[PDB]
Amino acid sequence: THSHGLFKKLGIPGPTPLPFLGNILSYHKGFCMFDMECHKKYGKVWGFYDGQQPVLAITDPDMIKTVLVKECYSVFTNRRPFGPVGFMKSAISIAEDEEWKRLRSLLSPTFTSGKLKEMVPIIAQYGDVLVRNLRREAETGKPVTLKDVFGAYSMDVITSTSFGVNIDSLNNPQDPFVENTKKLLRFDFLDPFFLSITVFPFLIPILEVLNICVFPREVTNFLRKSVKRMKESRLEDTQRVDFLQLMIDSQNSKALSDLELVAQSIIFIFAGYETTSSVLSFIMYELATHPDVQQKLQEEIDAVLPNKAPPTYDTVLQMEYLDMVVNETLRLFPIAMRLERVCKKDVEINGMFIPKGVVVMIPSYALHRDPKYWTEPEKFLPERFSKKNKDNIDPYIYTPFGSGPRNCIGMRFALMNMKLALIRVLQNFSFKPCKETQIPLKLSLGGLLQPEKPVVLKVESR
Ligand code: HEM
Ligand SMILES: O=C(Nc1ccccc1CCCl)Nc1cc(C(F)(F)F)ccc1-n1ccnc1
Repeated sequence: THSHGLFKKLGIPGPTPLPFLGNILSYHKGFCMFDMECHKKYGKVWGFYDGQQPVLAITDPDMIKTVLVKECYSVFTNRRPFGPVGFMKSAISIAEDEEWKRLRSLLSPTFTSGKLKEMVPIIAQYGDVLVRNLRREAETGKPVTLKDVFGAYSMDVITSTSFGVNIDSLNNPQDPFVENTKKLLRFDFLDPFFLSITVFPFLIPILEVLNICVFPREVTNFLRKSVKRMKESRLEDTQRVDFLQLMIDSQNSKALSDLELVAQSIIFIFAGYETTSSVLSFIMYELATHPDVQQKLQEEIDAVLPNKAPPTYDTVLQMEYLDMVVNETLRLFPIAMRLERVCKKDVEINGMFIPKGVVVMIPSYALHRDPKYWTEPEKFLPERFSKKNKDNIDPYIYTPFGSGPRNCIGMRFALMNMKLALIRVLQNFSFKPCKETQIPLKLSLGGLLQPEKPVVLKVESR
């Protein structure tokens, strides 16, 4: 069709697109399976069409460095719009160019290393709440689904970190916070909705005037109201480690508005709830099928925290094997699966002409299992991230949190949150593979990096 011969004139290989659909039919295997096959059959640079949208893939470490870091403010500044956003266009994940840069500056100090340390005692409380709910799950003598136990944990962490709500979601699934926020699940970009708007981007402005938000409108307006109360409450109840409080005090001394305040608060829930629980589920699956890793990690946790001591910001950064377990799991399962930037002008990178409007993509999943940089990619070997080999890995091939000024702003919080859970659970429980566990864990064929069957493991007390 119109914009389907763009990669032909540039001499770029790629699967031949069909009219009106591009290469969306190749998504039947999923985003990750399609990327790895394209890397095999086309090399280092290829392209395809998400409907009429041309998507160029790059794997050269210097080319990835130029897109994400070097030429970021100039050319590759924003991501591809994904659907009707509504009032959430003021979200840092969705804001573009000047709005994003102002929003990121107004939100960067919220994620300081010092501000993270002040949150450790609060996140530590629900690790004990996690163990209690895990104890009854282990005494029943039946396998436990990790997504629910971790999903209850991440919900408890997000509510207590974003706001002052302290709850036990696993035992009290009726609080209005836990009810609505449980519907903030990841976007399956290969579902009937997102596939249609990817093929039909002209429908996105139509859905906006219909006030059809991509986020559940009930959750958004409820959170828009809940924040308004808590704000007024803390005002007429002046007494704080809260993402809300860290943004309210910064509102005093461009500026952050009240609706922009709510949008970022919702982002942290959406970015934190299903994302953290998935990775924690992925980590524990690998610890069960590789008990040697689970053993050396339990020993190191006891070595740094004797008598099942409470973790600390200083002690968490001390355990070297725990960081290796998390890093390797993220390599095998980078839940982003992809990094995208919109080319805002005609620019040439590393001897490649990139026309305006093309979506440049970094296939994180395809790079993490590409043999050219990893030996035995399909095997779970945490020793790749030992101190000696930690310097022999190219940071622009292994990008679980992205790179450049638009990387994951909550990287340290997410790593701290997951490790605080792993420390408190491993030093009290051991995870054994039961019968229902899928020994060859199959990944979904959709737009999410989640397991095919929910991960169920046997839990026992030490
Ligand atoms: C293991 C957990 C997590 C992983 C693997 C992860 C991964 C990512 C990735 C790959 C990106 C895109 C970066 C890129 O485009 O270069 C991103 C963006 C982002 N993440 Fe996360 N993330 C995690 C947890 C979190 C948490 C807990 C928060 C809450 C504070 C968060 C907040 C954000 C935000 C706000 C952005 C947008 C940053 C920007 O556009 O300027 N993430 N994350
Ligand atoms: O940007 C990303 N990448 C990413 C990262 C992990 C998994 C999936 C993906 C999307 C590619 Cl399937 N996720 C994301 C998106 C939004 C919203 F789209 F709503 F703006 C809001 C928040 C986040 N988030 C989640 C975790 N960390 C940031």
